[PDB]
Amino acid sequence: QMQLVQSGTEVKKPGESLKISCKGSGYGFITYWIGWVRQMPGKGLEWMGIIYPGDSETRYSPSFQGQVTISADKSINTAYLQWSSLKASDTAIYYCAGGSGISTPMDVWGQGTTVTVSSASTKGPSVFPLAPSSGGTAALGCLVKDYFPEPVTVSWNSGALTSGVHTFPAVLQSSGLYSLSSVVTVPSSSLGTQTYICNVNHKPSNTKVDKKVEPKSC
Amino acid sequence: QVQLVESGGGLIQPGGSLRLSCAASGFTVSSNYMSWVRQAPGKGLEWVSVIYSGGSTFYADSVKGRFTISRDNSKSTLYLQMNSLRVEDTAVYYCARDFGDFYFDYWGQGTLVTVSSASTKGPSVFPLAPSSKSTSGGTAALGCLVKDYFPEPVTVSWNSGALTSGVHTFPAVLQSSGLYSLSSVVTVPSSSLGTQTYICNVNHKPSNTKVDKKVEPKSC
Amino acid sequence: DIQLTQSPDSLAVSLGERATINCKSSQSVLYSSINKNYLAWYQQKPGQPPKLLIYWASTRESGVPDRFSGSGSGTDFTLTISSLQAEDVAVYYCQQYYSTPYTFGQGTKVEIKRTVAAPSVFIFPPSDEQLKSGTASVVCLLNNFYPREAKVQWKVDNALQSGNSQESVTEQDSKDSTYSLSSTLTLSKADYEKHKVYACEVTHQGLSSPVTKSFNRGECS
Amino acid sequence: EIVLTQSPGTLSLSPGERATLSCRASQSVSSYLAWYQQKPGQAPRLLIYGASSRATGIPDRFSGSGSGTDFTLTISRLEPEDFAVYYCQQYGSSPRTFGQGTKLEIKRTVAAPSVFIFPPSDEQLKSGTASVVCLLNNFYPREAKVQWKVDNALQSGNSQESVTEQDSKDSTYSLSSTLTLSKADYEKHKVYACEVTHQGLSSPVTKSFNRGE
Amino acid sequence: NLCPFGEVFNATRFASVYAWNRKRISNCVADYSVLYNSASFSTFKCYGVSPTKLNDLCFTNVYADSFVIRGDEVRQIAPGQTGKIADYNYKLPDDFTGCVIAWNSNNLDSKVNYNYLYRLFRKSNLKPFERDISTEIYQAGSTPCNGVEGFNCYFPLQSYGFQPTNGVGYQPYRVVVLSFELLHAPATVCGPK
Ligand SMILES: *[C@@H]1O[C@H](CO)[C@@H](O[C@@H]2O[C@H](CO)[C@@H](O[C@@H]3O[C@H](CO)[C@@H](O)[C@H](O)[C@@H]3O)[C@H](O)[C@H]2NC(C)=O)[C@H](O)[C@H]1NC(C)=O
Repeated sequence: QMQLVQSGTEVKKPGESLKISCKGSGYGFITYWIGWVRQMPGKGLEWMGIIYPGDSETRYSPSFQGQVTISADKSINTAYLQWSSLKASDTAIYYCAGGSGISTPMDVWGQGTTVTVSSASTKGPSVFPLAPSSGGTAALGCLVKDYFPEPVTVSWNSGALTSGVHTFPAVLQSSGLYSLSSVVTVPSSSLGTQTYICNVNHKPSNTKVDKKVEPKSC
Repeated sequence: QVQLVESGGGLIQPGGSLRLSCAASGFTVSSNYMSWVRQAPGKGLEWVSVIYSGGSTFYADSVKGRFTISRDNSKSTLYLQMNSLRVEDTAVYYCARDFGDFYFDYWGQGTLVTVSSASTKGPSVFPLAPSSKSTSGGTAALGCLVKDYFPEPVTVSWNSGALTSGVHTFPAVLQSSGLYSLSSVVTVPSSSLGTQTYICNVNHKPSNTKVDKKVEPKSC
Repeated sequence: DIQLTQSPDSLAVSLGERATINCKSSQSVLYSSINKNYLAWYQQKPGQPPKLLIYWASTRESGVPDRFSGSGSGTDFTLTISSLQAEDVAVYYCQQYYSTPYTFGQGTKVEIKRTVAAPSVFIFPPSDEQLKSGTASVVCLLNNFYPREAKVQWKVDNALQSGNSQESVTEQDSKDSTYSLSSTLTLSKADYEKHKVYACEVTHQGLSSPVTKSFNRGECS
Repeated sequence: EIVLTQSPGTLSLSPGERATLSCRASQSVSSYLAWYQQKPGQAPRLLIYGASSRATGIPDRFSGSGSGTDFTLTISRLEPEDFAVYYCQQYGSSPRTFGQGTKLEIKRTVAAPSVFIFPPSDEQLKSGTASVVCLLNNFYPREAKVQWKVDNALQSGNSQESVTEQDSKDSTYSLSSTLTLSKADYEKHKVYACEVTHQGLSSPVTKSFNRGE
Repeated sequence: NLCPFGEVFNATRFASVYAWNRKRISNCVADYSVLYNSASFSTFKCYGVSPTKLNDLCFTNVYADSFVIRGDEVRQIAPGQTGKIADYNYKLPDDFTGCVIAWNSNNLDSKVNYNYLYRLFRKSNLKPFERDISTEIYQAGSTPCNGVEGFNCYFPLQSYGFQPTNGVGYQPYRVVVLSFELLHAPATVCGPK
């Protein structure tokens, strides 16, 4: 059995070109047709097209013909999917999949390549404390606002506190920036004695921010 | 005795359509590979399309999607339908018997296709009158100037085909005007000046113009 | 060419009970040469790529547990999960590979149906560190509820807000089968200072009446 | 797309000598190559196929050689209509492609042109345009110099030349140079002269006429 | 009772595509693991079924066709193709299910210089899985040939010029087409399970 491994995350401005790759490794690859599947955020899968690397026979879906180009380098067992001019609507995750013939299901799947297309530029997040105000079990949290691109990571007490933690999915605000929240529930008994710190890491902007969340003075 | 005769060529606007036909004899069209090959003015040969003995058809990338080759066994004729024509298609098109998609052992005479937006214009024909200087015991020259016509071609002969040797009809030249001009001259003994009468016959069929022009020695 | 319609779009099953998903084809996909339907069923868990469950509409890919079954033929097929387990929460797709272009179903989301659990509501005013920034964000959190449908409305001096709030939901928790949600109201420092009462009103199946959590700007809440 | 380059662009040889054309290929077609001869105004004629085989009716003086990427065509004893353009064509891989041709010209003895000049018709004069024509007939070699002189002033930029292809039993060339201008500017001048320089003449040859005589 | 794929794939000499070879596989247990797990093939194109899931399914009969063509033409051994080979030598149906396996054999079928033939001329296309081994002089004109080559009378077959220094497209490729029949009769060809 064989495995497909795709290229890494892409973040591009509208109008630039992009070529993502998908390399197969293992036994039986000579028999494999490699298709491409699009999944836009929160929606379902769309079959884009398929190629046979041995002779680069390509079949596109009518909704994608002329929009993208599906190619292959057979000497390195790699398929390629590329746009010459990206639009913001191309923001999605692209999976490469493999079936051991045409008109056969896709047995093998890549891990996916996340492509963001946005006019926004790299900006690190601002971390604000959602201080505990509460009812019997004392929820608190952190507000990680106005960053681009995805993703950020949020840990509590440098990774020690995980029980009761909810780090919400980021939402895309109309400014083109992302904003996220992470909350945790702890015994109100412990609010005066134990200290709680949230650690936000945004590697695209190389930003590490540790912020303390404590009952507000007022 | 193989014969191949093309027809259907002429002037056509860009984006328009034409249908070239090739009447064939001496072999069975239904059982032979046949091909259209084109030659731009004064340039090389370009294979355009092929129909196989079994019916399969193939096209050059430059015309794929716009051209369609076909055949009729009942009429023993080969057709090339040309759609969405571009100026780059302007050429003489040759019908050719094809030896198994390898080489073209018999060719037709060709038919000329001019893709353009310019309008057809018939020529004006003027005399190039012979010398009064001549040499009265030597050789003189006279001729016809066929100016300001479009598109190609024009046919010129002398005394309704009776006069052929010593005849030089020069290739046409594209003027600044976008129109073509041409001249055709004849060499004669000098004192045939007043024994014979020379008139040139000029036919430009894209215009349906035909003119028979007398060229006499000038009045002194 | 060929189109697939799944039904339903969402499905809530108890642990150990049976889940059924239907897929209707625009056009019969059965080569009667081989007498096989060219229909496949895929499973996709949150964050993970699709995984092939069933092919030829009933034959199970290797490694897939025997609780997944494929049935039907012609234009109508069904995927069945015998005794739904927690690790089966996912979106399930049908796909035809009878001819190119391949086409997918729209997808059917399958979650655990547990007993109704009311949310716990909390409200957080904007930090003064953010009030120095020029904007103000009020956060209202609904924790550990089921089902997922919940109504969260913001009221600024009892004026209903629109267009200035965004909310987010977690994936269904693997242990207790519950959801959490956070709604964020964002408005300028200027607009924030022009009002006193900020309220978050929540309506859910597990609550007998809507619950309101509010605070007055400035006063210690 | 297999590109075929023929060498050289032109060749000028005498009757009796033997000519060798070359064709080289972007990839190797292995023998799948043919040679065609095309005379002016006529269609191509099949000369050789399989890189070695003469077509029917082709005399033995034509011979084909080579394979791989390099092929040669040889004519053994050149005769007065062997003079045309010659194309190589591959049929190893699709699409079939030709070379861009090499033109074969004659080399006969030098012959001086006979020069004539024609004033414009008056029919064309009333038309508002004047065309004066100079004719250089039946010379070799092709290269000649035609110089228009109007009132002894060298004219440039309003004349056009036209050359015939080799008449193929005298092997000659002939050339026409026509000067076009207004009737206003035509009547602005008196003497119109054509001066011809060529290999076959000791000195330039001039033919003239005055306007209105 | 193992199915004899080896005497087809590993045959020392292959057939010419105009007279392509066909082996009828029946009443045996077939191991396709030796096929799809090998690294000897340039192309392995399967239609309607995948070779990895035949190890658990059964057919009435299997047919293994074999022949040598040039690489340029391996494109044509596929449903919905046209060209000299697909039209006059070997034709696969549009509803074909099965595999087309092909590999380079320049070291075995090229010397210094050939032996393989293909049909150049045929008045009509072949039906799927038709084999025409005629050598009748092809009559391209109205006048009958009476068995002598000449004008309008061509020999229908032509030899490949297989030579080891050609480009890879011009080099010989050995091709094996596996087709699977499943009429409603006893199924005799089976995977190991
Ligand atoms: C046609 O002949 C070739 C020989 O050129 C056959 O290939 C050999 O087939 C055997 C299968 O019995 C392969 O064996 C396996 O080897 C691996 C190590 O690579 C080992 O781990 C396995 O347990 C097994 O023993 C062998 O590798 C293979 N050799 C080559 C060079 O491919 C081929 O099977 C014949 N074809 C048919 C259809 O029988």
